[PDB]
Amino acid sequence: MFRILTINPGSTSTKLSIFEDERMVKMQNFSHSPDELGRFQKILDQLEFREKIARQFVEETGYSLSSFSAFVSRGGLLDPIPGGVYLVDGLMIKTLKSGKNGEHASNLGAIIAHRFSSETGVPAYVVDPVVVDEMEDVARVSGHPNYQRKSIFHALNQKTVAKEVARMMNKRYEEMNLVVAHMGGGISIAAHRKGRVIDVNNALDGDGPFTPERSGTLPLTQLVDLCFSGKFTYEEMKKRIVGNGGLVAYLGTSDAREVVRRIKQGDEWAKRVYRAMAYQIAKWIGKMAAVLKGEVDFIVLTGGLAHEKEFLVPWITKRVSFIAPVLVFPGSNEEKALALSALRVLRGEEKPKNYSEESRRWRERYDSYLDGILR
Amino acid sequence: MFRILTINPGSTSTKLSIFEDERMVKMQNFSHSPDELGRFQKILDQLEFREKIARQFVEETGYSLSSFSAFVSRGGLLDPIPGGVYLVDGLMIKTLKSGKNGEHASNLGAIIAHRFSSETGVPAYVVDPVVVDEMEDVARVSGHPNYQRKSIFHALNQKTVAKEVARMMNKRYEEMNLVVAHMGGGISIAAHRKGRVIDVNNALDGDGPFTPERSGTLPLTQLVDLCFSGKFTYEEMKKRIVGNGGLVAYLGTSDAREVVRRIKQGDEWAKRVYRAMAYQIAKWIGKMAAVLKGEVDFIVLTGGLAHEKEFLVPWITKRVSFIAPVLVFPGSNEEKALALSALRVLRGEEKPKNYSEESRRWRERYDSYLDGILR
Ligand SMILES: Nc1ncnc2c1ncn2[C@@H]1O[C@H](COP(=O)(O)OP(=O)(O)CP(=O)(O)O)[C@@H](O)[C@H]1O
Ligand SMILES: Nc1ncnc2c1ncn2[C@@H]1O[C@H](COP(=O)(O)OP(=O)(O)CP(=O)(O)O)[C@@H](O)[C@H]1O
Ligand code: NA
Ligand code: NA
Repeated sequence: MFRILTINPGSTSTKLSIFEDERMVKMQNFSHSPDELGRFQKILDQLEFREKIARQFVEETGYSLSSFSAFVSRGGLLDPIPGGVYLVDGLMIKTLKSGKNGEHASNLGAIIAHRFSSETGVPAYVVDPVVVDEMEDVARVSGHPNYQRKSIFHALNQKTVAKEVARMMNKRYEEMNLVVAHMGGGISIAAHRKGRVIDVNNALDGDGPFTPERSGTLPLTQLVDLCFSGKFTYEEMKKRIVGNGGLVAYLGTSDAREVVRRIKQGDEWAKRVYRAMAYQIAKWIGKMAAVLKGEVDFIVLTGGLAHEKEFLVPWITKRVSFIAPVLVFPGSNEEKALALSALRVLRGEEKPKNYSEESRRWRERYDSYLDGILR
Repeated sequence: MFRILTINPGSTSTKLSIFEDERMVKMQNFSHSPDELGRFQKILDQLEFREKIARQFVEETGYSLSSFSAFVSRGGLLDPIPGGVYLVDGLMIKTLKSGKNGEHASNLGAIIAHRFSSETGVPAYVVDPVVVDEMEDVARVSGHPNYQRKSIFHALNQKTVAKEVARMMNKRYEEMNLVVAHMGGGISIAAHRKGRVIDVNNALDGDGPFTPERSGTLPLTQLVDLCFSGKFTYEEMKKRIVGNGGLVAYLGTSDAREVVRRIKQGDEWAKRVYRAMAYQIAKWIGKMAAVLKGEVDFIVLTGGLAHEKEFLVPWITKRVSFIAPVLVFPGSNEEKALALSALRVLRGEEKPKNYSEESRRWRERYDSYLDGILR
């Protein structure tokens, strides 16, 4: 019986849970109000504030941090790496604290687990960071030398549902081909070729179909124009990619249930914009089908939007069932996903990756690719 | 027997030809050197220069402009309109001369035909302008209210090959479903649903797969960043979408035959970038397949790149034949295409559209769509 602690720091919340083997024994979401949050200049300044909530969470359990077998955290903005469960080390910490790859609340998670680790000797891990990158070189070329397509998406949910589909039919994730569509506030559509995400859109940076809250890919010219059109507000213009865009920008809401209600009342602009979102998701799924050369076992719809079975799901299904049957796996459980990955490691069913080495192996391969600087 | 004159003004050249029914009797390309061309401030200033070449072309024929039955020109940057053959009228001229929709050498063609028309009484037409737009509303939504997907591509070649495929099997263009891929210096991939191009990428404005000379769609964030990174050269940064991008930017050449030669010599970066271009064309064809809900009769590869049957064509075919069989229709004949469209009209096999009315009908429909300004 292994007792595990999962750490999941988000932009506006902090989720923690305790697992005893595969059974969850405690979980609590600690939301943070804009007020309470704006009290910090840089994101790193929240470090002690959030650690305090975690120590407190275990504290009022009667258990001590040394009674745990592992501490597991959501990855963060680490350098590109293959999927898997990594041991938190010195290089990871240095990178996270220096925000060399950007600052994000999720970076605090690994740091927090590491300290819990230095005080108890218990192992700390991070699994499937948002920077998981397992794509093929051909997918990196963008059309212009000083631009690269990068793999930045909800890799944890992707990998997790893919393995769930396999396990459901007692097959191996490694022997299938899938098109998995994670449709939440962010939308990533990935091509899984034999356990490897060979191509996917850069969801986190706003590339792809538009979402309930993001605008997704936008017209090039019209952009470079409205770019320096005086309307320049590096911030304002920058929030139209991850904050103020998509359904919320057209209908004034990012709640699908609200939008479906309107469609049932005869709202035509609402239905036209919602239908356009499904239309885009379908197109991208088509892109990924072409990536797999048509060899697709299943198309999987997952994420919050997969719950909407009256319009969205049926619309997508009609357009893409010619590629492969459609399977719906609604939602996503980050806590359970992280704890199980740590259990597999503790049970010796999976080998822990070493971020340090693993990062070098990746950069070495990427650097050989990047050697296109030869004129 | 109808004698027709075709006018085709390009960025750096001017092509004219004379058809007597379906037989071509004279054609000549008048290239214009950067020197000879830079002699004009605005594009409109070339008007008299190019008209002089056309009058001269007919001049040394022994024929007079009044012996013709029609004058046909390549469309230009007119307001959005459905496909077809239009009669050149006052509204078209006003729009072209004022460059309200942008300046382009192709705008001079209609103007030149109109004058030839005012002097002889003979009818002047423009067919399938680059601004043909027959897409469905759902395809217009971009993800953000002040951005629209527009249909701007090589509509003449598109429409022409589509009808050729049909005629080849004695069927009607109006009763088929096709995915036509025009792969030249510009790459447009369009979904033809029963004679109507319901969706296609904005090729002319750099949206889509990268081409031998254009970069195509680029990463959003990385763009908005490099946008105002001091490197700002509204011009320089603007030519990385239609002039300096794509294969030419990576390999230093936009000649596919040159690139194929390198691949045969073992060049690996060359092969990797070329293969990435095919890879992208395939993905977009996948997008259009999803637009047609999988109901695709044929996938058609046309344009210059369709000539390359050693690598490009076979690579695309492998990835997309699961959608529908692939047909290769290399090149494109603009002269023959324009003259035939005028012959059909002169023979009464096709009705001439009226740009004036046709433009209103289009804007009325678009304006109802654009009424999403209701909060
Ligand atoms: N039962 C339900 N019916 C219809 N829509 C639902 C739903 N439950 C959730 N949604 C919708 O699905 C969307 C996504 O929820 P999800 O939990 O995946 O998003 P997220 O807020 O966590 C952001 P991201 O996906 O980028 O992490 C929501 O924005 C909501 O509009
Ligand atoms: N026989 C051949 N074999 C291989 N490639 C060829 C070819 N003939 C032409 N090409 C290539 O195909 C590409 C397109 O020629 P195409 O005539 O369609 O282009 P274009 O210069 O007219 C520009 P656009 O398509 O935007 O009008 C060229 O850029 C060239 O590299
Ligand atoms: Na978008
Ligand atoms: Na591109």
